[PDB]
Amino acid sequence: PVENEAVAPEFTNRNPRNLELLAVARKERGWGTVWPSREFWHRLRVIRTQHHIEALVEHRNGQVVVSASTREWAIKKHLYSTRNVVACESVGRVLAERCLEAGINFMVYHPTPWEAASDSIKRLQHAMTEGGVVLREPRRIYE
Amino acid sequence: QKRQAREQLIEECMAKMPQMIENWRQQQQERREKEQADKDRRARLQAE
Amino acid sequence: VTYFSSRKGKRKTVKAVIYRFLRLHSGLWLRRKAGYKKKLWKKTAARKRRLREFVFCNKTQSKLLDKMTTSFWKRRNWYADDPYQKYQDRTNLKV
Amino acid sequence: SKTILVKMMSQAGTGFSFNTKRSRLREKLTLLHYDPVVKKKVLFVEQKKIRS
Amino acid sequence: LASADWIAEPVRLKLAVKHKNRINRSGELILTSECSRYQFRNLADCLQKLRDMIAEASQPAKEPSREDAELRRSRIENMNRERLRKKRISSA
Amino acid sequence: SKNLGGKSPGKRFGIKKMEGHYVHAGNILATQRHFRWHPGAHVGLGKNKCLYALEEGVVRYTKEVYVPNPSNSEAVDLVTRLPQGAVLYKTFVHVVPAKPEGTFKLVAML
Amino acid sequence: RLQYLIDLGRVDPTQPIDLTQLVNGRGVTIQPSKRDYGVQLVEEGADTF
Amino acid sequence: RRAAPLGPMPNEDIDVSDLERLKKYRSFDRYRRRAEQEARKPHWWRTYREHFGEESGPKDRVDIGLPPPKVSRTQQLLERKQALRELRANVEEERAARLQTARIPLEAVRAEWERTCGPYHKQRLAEYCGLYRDLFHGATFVPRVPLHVAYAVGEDDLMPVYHGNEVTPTEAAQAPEVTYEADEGSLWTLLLTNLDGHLLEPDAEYVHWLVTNIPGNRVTEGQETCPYLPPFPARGSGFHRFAFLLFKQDKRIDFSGDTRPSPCYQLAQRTFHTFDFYKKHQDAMTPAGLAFFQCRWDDSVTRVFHQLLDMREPVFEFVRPPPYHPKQKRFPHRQPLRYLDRYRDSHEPTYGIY
RNA sequence: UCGGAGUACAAAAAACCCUCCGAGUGAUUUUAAUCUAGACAAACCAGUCAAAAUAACCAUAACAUCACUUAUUGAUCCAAAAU
Ligand SMILES: [Mg+2]
Ligand SMILES: [Mg+2]
Ligand SMILES: [Mg+2]
Ligand SMILES: [Mg+2]
Ligand SMILES: [Mg+2]
Ligand SMILES: [Mg+2]
Repeated sequence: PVENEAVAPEFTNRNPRNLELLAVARKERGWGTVWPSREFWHRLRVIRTQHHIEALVEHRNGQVVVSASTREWAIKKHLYSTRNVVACESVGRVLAERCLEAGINFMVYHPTPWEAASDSIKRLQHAMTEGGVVLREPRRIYE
Repeated sequence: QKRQAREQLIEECMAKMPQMIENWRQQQQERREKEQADKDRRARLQAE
Repeated sequence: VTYFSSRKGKRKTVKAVIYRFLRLHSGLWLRRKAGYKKKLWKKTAARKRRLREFVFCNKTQSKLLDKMTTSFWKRRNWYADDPYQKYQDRTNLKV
Repeated sequence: SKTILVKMMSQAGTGFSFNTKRSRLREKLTLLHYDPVVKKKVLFVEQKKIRS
Repeated sequence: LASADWIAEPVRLKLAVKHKNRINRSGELILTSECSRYQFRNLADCLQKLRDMIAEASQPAKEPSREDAELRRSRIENMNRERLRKKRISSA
Repeated sequence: SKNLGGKSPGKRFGIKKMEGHYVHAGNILATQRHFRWHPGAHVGLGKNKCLYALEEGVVRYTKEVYVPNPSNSEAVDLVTRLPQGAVLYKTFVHVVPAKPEGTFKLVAML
Repeated sequence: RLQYLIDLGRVDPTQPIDLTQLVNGRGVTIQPSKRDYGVQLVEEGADTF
Repeated sequence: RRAAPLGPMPNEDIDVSDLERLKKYRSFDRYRRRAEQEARKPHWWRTYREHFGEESGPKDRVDIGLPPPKVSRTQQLLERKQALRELRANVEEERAARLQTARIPLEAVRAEWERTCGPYHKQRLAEYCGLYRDLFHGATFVPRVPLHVAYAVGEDDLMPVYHGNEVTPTEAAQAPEVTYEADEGSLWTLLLTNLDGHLLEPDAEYVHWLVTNIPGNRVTEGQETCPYLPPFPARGSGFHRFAFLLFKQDKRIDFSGDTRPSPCYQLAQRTFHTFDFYKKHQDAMTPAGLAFFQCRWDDSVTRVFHQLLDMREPVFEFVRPPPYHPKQKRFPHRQPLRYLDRYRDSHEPTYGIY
């Protein structure tokens, strides 16, 4: 027959992002006792030191996917007083744009009760949502 | 006939269900407000 | 159990087993959970589901019921619209 | 302080009853329960007293 | 499908645009049944599927309603890729 | 006499599956009265503090750090009273999944 | 089973086949005292009938 | 029985006695920071990462790329401090920060990020997506030079291809435009590789557009070894990865073994191994640019399968493993009536002899 | 009759007319569903958990919560209920 018709019906997709994009990947259900819950594929982590503000998107193994930091010269030279609410909003906007470039659209954010009621991170979340990045990662198919 | 009567009664009782639940909620709110007002009046008369 | 009756000399059966049990043709016996109608307001929903659910009997109780029941109740039964007709037989028993 | 066992039926027209423990010195019982016949959040009111 | 003369032309076009996922490269629409062990019941299911397809392609009152749970992700990714698509520079 | 009611059967509170045991989803890994082993990856927590595997794989036991929920007032207070170098450690039970999620099989070559 | 009976000649399709004919051909056995009400038809071998 | 610990205990440093003179942290955030700092250390006991795949821990990655730009650190720091001081001297910026009404030039931010620290972020995301795990299997590089790839949807619609983006085959049907900064003294090679989609060989990948001997920026005037082929992913197995790799070369490389014909519609010839390709051209080529994107199945893939490739469209499906059931017992004890349904072959009544 | 501690020091079980605490319920609203893998425990009867999927509320949780939370409870048959 046609040489191109060979299929090998057991197809192997080596892309690690494949199952996460189809939302059939294995979420890390579990602990329940410790915090935060590690049932996700990507997680937003905001670190607010006394000088700089650093927003990470981390995979469940702990590596850094995309980060937006006030320590970076691009935001440092364009923004004054990198500790403000405006600094958090700018970091959130930059991170949302970088996530759109990276092709990631869903992530989880689990702030503390005193952190979710703050002004800087409320506007950070608002900027992240307005930038196209939506939280509440979709439910796993056949969880 | 029994099936139609059951369906008719179910529809009739469901047509007033929002009104009944709103009335119950308002009654409970009124009772709580009355108890709170009585306690506030007692505290105000006892503090003087 | 009357092993030898007085009138016909046959082997009688106890009516309690047939009243509160069901025998499948595969040899299994069917029974209800004890206490599924007593004090439902005091029990959890999962416990009530377990009480309402049917259960089987092991080898010892199955042999006891077989001894206590006559072979008439061990016959093959073809009822009309029988719910347990699908459970009458056994499949994929690798023993 | 003695409790009371009260049987409450649905207000959705369908016949659906369930039992609840209550305090004797309280008012008539009225709650929002779940009715599986209509599969809805239904107001349930007290009608009968079963056990003390 | 194109040689099926027992259905109207608009119905054939609607079938071709809707059920193009099961149309072979030769244009032969293919239906499959697997549920029952009896070929009689399998053909009954195939014919029922064909009847449903004919009805849904012939009824002009079809609003083409779609679900939301399985399509929210597609809508969000489409919007987010359109955000990047909004670049307007002439090329080629 | 004076001491009554002291008879009560043991509740069989213990560890069921050890490290290296191949289990399936729903298998109870361990049961306990107080929090002795905490669930980790792919291990649920029943309302009676029992631990059951959520995925099919190999059971492992690891010593890990303890970061409690901010809503749990007692644990939060203990954490704030901990000295500057102290970090709580606990023993967690994990299940390493062995079976892949699925395989891409050919259905029809259309 | 009906096909087996017909092709082994126990019952003949040329004549009308009744429960009497099935009993005579030993295709089925009916015990009226056991509340049996006759013979029902199933579709176990409808593919090769 | 007691055993000696195999190394230092976690909380053996601080003194138990005189706790009131030892400072405490009163912040759950401080404790969380300390706990996550400690959790990343290589402890001697069985930890979570060892059992859940830290990917062999430390790996000495072979670096195949251009040297980093040599920048005067002292003068760079002086200029950055001067720019920061000049920005701080302004009073309107302080007023905007206080009043919470301040904006950022995101375009300039993106340009500066690409210029200074974009290569590292792109490299780490390519790690995360496994580009180096399948292209060289042991080697990571830093995408020093930028690479802006863009598909044209029409007259006024341009779809960019960023690191990890999702571009449909309808958008990727035509050849894209590639832009990068380079002087008119160097030679470049662009290679579009499909990592996933090979039907037969799992350890092999496809080529879609290979152009070599690119003088400077001008990609059109460079000779194309393999003509452009629109992406063709499978309907079932979706989200394949397509990577544009840009290599800088020194000599004028000519090859007759990797040359592809003008039609090039044979998948047997369209079978590639970037490892062997870089082994063959290791002396001159050095990777400097990389841009990968995801691609799923759409209606345009059927046309590519039928008209161009002259094959039937293969359709896949994500099948799940069958549920596990224990060995069926002769007499199940306290099992539900549905216990027999878990081992039923089919939901069809079977009459053996009747 | 049931639960907790030591006896019974480290997986489980383990007795005495052995040494001590108790339980035969209260308070509040989040009134807490159906179905079904797989498991704990157990002579039997009983007791326990529970992934996925469905109905109603955030479109992100629902195990009712607290009192050392573990015990706060009783099998058939039969009577009253009326689904
Ligand atoms: Mg004891
Ligand atoms: Mg005992
Ligand atoms: Mg018979
Ligand atoms: Mg420096
Ligand atoms: Mg056991
Ligand atoms: Mg569930």
